[PDB]
Amino acid sequence: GMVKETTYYDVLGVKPNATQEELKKAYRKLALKYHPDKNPNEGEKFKQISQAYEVLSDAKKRELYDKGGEQ
Repeated sequence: GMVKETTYYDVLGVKPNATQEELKKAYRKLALKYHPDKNPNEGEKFKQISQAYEVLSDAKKRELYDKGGEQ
């Protein structure tokens, strides 16, 4: 109803069981939807896209994310 407590996947418009490929593929698409040039409204929201895809772009960050995340 007001679910605002989900992980980085469900921020990024990919399911909680997306591959690293599905991340970077989706990321570009969403970037083009939310880019400040063509979306002055949602420019702050762009930051949540990066903040999610960041953790999900390094294999060591992902290693900990998968089983812990708060490190």
